Amino acid sequence: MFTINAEVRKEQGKGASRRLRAANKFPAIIYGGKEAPLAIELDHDKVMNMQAKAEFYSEVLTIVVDGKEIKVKAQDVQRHPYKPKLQHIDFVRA
Amino acid sequence: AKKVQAYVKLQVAAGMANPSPPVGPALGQQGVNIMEFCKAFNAKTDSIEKGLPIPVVITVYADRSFTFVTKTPPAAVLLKKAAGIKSGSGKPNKDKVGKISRAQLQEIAQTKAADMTGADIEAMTRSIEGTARSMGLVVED
Amino acid sequence: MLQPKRTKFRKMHKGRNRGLAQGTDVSFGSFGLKAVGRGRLTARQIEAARRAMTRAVKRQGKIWIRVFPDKPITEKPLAVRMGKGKGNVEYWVALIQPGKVLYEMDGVPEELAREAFKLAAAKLPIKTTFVTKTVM
Amino acid sequence: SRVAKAPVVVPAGVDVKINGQVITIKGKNGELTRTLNDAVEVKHADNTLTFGPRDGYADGWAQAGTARALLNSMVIGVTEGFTKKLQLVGVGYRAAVKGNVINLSLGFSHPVDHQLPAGITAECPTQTEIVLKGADKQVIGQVAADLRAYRRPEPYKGKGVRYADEVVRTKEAKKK
Amino acid sequence: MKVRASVKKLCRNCKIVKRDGVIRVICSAEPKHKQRQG
RNA sequence: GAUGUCGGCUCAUCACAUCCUGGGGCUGAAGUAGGUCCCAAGGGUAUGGCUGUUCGCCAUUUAAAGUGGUACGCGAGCUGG
RNA sequence: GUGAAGAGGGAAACAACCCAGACCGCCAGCUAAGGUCCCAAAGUCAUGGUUAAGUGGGAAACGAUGUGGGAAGGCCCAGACAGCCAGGAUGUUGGCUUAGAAGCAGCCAUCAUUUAAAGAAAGCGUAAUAGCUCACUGGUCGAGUCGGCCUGCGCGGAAGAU
Repeated sequence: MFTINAEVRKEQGKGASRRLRAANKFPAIIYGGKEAPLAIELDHDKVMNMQAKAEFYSEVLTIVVDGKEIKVKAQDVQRHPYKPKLQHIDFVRA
Repeated sequence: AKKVQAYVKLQVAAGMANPSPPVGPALGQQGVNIMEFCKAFNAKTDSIEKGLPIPVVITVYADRSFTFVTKTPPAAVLLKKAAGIKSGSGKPNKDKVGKISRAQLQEIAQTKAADMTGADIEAMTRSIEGTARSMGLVVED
Repeated sequence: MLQPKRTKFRKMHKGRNRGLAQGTDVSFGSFGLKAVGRGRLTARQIEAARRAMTRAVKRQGKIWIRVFPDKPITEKPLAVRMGKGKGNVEYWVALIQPGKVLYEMDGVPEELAREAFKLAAAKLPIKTTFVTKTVM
Repeated sequence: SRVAKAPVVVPAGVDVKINGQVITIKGKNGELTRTLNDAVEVKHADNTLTFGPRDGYADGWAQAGTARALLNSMVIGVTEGFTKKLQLVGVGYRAAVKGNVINLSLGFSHPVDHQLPAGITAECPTQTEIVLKGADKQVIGQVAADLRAYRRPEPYKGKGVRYADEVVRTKEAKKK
Repeated sequence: MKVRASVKKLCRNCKIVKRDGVIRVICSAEPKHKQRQG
């Protein structure tokens, strides 16, 4: 369990994505069921240390987005391919 | 070096207290006297069992005098006797080469009792059990 | 050097390719070395690395092999004017990319694995970095 | 941190001058210091010769923790002598004493000598030993080194002018 | 001293002293573990 | 629409990854000379037999007979093997 | 794409790189690339930060309490971290090998007890024991502290011929 701070992301395309990550904010989506997908941006540094622990991949996460909460599980995790740094994480609702 | 304290502990069997080198030049230097110690020692070893080195604790004094308490034969040796194979246990805990019953451990713990630490006879028995397990002599009683 | 046990062609282009590989992370062992650099391994390097690894982890560990040389590439000896004919296979290279997994240990401590990999790479030229599978 | 935040002390029978960055004590049994610091802030009390981190630095508090112990070590540099023996393995090395010369040799044709500085007093009755007993912990320590640095203990014998410790092992001589 | 470009560890009494821009080793247990640089 | 090849002789000059001398560290450093590695270009760095060889091998010395560059230094200086 | 067949401005100068295509004149003005401490035209500019090697101004494997920034973790007044007082006991100088290797040549044990703590042991020493010291642990001390991680800038590694 990690209760994690994120917010909506309305910035799309590779250019914006790259830009975002330098400010410690990496893209991500919540999706699950037939509910609308929520394109969010979690905080890099926070999630980086959390995902290092196995708790992340195997317990209910609660991403507080815009004063609401969404109960998800971290499904896929698209890391940097030679750094422990992230670039994206797919979340499938719990 | 060959510096040594006056409260030495050593194991010697009979006739191996006669030479100075296997006890070391070290404690030979002190007020304990090789000759004196030998004949005194070898007298008392006849009554007790022997086969492997026997632990004697010498307390040396500075007047060229000494006193010694010759302890009863080791826990290891006694366990070997019980197990029926003696002259070491080879390399322990890589083979089995004895069996030791609960009864044997209790007997050995009472005889060695004087020189041992332990809350109870039970405590001491466990100490001897640990020596059996260390000699590779199983306890399955 | 080390070479294939089966082939279909006996000469190959040097080959220029971009970074990234599909095998980015361990999928068997709980430890690994991935790549940070890129280049080509002559194959005496792969031989030295295997050697050094084994002597440390002993028979306690469990081994998996990735990176296979299969591109031959020729070398023309000295005293031969270049671009008149083509040389003889005296290379057996494995083109490597960032994130390319080398070996994979399991059944050992994390510390022991690090100091078998430390001995391995150091006879591999590129900078490497430790992998911990975790649960993914 | 630690030393650099521990309180400085000026012991009784010792006195200090008003200085900008110099450390100079006065009195007797503590009356020689001349050391400089270059990131201290020399402030005063009535028993604390205080030091702080000077402007334009961010590691000037290193110099303050220095200055603390450095003051206190030349209070007791004058009060207490140092190098109260300085022995030697090996024969024919010996010494002589003239109360301000102290001879030494390793078996040399001519003895080497140290004319002790002013304010440094030395004599010894033992002629394989050098006893210094002068002023200032640093001063003494320099002259001390010059003695032993001619020949040092060896790691198979131990021959050579020692001080108060030796490094020696029982390595096996070859050609035997 | 003796040029060795990797400090490593050789004894617990290897102090590992950085004197100038080099990192030498002074070791008072064994003088064999000394090295010029690092 | 010509920059004489190599080697020697003769005359050198510079660099140091130093052969010798000077100063050290470590040594399995008994002494003794050494071994190894570091600093050091100030100066110093063999004559003959065979071979055009540079080079090499051999003989006998010396503190040592270093290594490389300088058009594999130097033929508008010599020789022409 | 340029030079070829293009000058000019910049790259110390340097056909091929960068900027920009010279009808001609005018001791006119505005910009580009590129610059603004002096030689040498214009900021010793403003704001904030980093760096002490003259780094910048040649280098990698690799090595290092160098130093700045960030996040997390371990430990902390129920006393950490350094130092200092100690404990360093007993079965057991345990067994193989060796006359004697009995923690510490090699090989094996590496258990159990005494307890606030005390390995049948890390090295010196002895063929090897004996001894000396020690990772191990309690008290005193009195306030922050220990290693990894991401990341910026430095350091060593870095020897040549006028």
